[PDB]
Amino acid sequence: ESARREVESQAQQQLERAKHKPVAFAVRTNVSYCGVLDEECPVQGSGVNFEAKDFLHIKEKYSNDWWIGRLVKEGGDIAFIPSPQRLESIRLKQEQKARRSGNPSSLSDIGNRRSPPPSLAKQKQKQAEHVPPYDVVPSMRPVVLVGPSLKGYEVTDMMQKALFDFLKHRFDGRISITRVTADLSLAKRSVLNNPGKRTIIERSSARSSIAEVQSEIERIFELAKSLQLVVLDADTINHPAQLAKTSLAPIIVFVKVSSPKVLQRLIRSRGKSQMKHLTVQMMAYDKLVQCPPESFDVILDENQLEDACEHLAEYLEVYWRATH
Amino acid sequence: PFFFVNIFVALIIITFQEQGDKMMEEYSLEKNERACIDFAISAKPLTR
Amino acid sequence: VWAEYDPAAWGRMPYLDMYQMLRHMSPPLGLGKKCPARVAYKRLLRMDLPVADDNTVHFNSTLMALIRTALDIKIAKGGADKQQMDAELRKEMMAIWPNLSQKTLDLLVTPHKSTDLTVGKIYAAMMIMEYYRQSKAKKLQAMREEQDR
Amino acid sequence: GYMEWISKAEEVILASTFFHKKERRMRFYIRRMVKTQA
Amino acid sequence: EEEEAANQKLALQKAKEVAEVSNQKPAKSVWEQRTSEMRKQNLLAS
Repeated sequence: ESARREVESQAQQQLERAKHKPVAFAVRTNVSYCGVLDEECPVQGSGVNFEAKDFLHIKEKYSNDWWIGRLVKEGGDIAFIPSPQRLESIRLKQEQKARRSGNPSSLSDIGNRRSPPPSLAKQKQKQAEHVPPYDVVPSMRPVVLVGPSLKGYEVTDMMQKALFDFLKHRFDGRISITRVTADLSLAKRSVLNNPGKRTIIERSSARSSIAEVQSEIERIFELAKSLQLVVLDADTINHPAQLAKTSLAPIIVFVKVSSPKVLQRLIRSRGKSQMKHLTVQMMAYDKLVQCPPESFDVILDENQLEDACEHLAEYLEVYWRATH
Repeated sequence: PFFFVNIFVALIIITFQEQGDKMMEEYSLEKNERACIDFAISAKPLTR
Repeated sequence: VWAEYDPAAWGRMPYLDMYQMLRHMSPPLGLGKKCPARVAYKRLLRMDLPVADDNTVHFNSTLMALIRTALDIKIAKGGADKQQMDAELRKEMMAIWPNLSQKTLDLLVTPHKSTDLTVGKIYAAMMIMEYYRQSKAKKLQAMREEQDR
Repeated sequence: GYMEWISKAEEVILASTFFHKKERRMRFYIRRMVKTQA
Repeated sequence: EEEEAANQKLALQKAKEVAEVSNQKPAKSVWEQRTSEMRKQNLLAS
């Protein structure tokens, strides 16, 4: 048929002219689906075989079923990503190939109970959580580095400011530093339509700190859309799970001492002031160690300044090559 | 005469390299087993 | 000691005198005059010397296994691993002693035939018979102490 | 290693002896000189 | 040995972040060889 070939050429021409255009926004995936094996794509042979925990960057507009996106892998070509409605449609296609999907079991019961599919067998039900296949995340990851024990104290604050200095100096002109003075752990998306929309409601949450924390989420989004990498100097979050389920989904950097025996004497090197808070300083350390390493993105487990300095330098250098 | 001289004697003793052997590193056990089995090789019962 | 037991010292001694031999000798190579019988048989089971048709054991072959069992040389716990380790040991000696005659190697490292009656097999049988006799003796006592009520 | 870590971090943020601010910067500068290979 | 082991272990963990873009030993002395053997033999007793 000439119609399929004509749209094949038009899509190819559109891709060629859009190779040097700015990126619009990015999506989040939570299911291992490959877009190259689906025959409904407009162009065959140019799909995306992306697994879970992956980044996709959509640039232009195609339709309500497919989008033009790109991978954050180095050398990744322009591919096609299914729309969130398309994934919901193909998600329904996943369990329809099975013998049964609703209530009527096939345990030697054929022709007795036909059991036509009610609303229970469709996606209308199971809406207690109903996690979307796509989540909105900033274009490029904010850099959140967690202190070995507890932020806001001398020993921990000394750890990040040294790294804060290097990222500002070596990478000047392309990195923006922002400090999140207020809380950031109250990032919720499925609580209510608009908790505390106005400050004149005099509600419990209207006069609370949730309004400012909610307003701080989109600022990180704004910094991401302008192509410069950003960091987060959040002084409250101390665990990966505290800021893992949120919509930020940021890069997590770990600074840790090899042994608590080193940390306790390092705390002692400050003076008598930290001796009052030394007790709470230690239970806050081993808790982070007990967290699985796979939750963290990068680990700085060594000792010297310079080698640890270059460890983060080359890591985001990959991130800059990858998204360019 | 007492301390430094004994340092030299100790340092040579500790770091005396093994006499050649050309470093085959093909045999597994060596150690005491190498000499003990060699005794089994050339073992002659005493004769009255 | 070995030459003293056999005044002629031909190089072969009855297997029975080995048990008396190893008790006179001091550990680790010997067993000691105070060695329990069960511990002595346990070492002999690992020693695994084949017995000649004249019921005698060779001097050199006996010496190897006493070295073998005391230094834990390439000693597998059983199975086909024994043949693999023995072949590996045979290669190493040929690499270390290329001039070693094949007869001497077969005399020191005996090729294991399943039909061969080893010293371990002889001591395994008597221990099994002793265990069976003791188990039968206990059973007869058990059926008797339970019958007097 | 970590004692070296905080030393440079403390160096950055800091950038009678207490009364004279010019003395505080001066002791900051002479502290640099001593570790120089020269 | 520790700095060698830490070197290889780090560069392998470092290579994970790089995956997207994509031995020397002097002969031991007689004192050290025998000392190592005596360590194993004594540790064999346990």
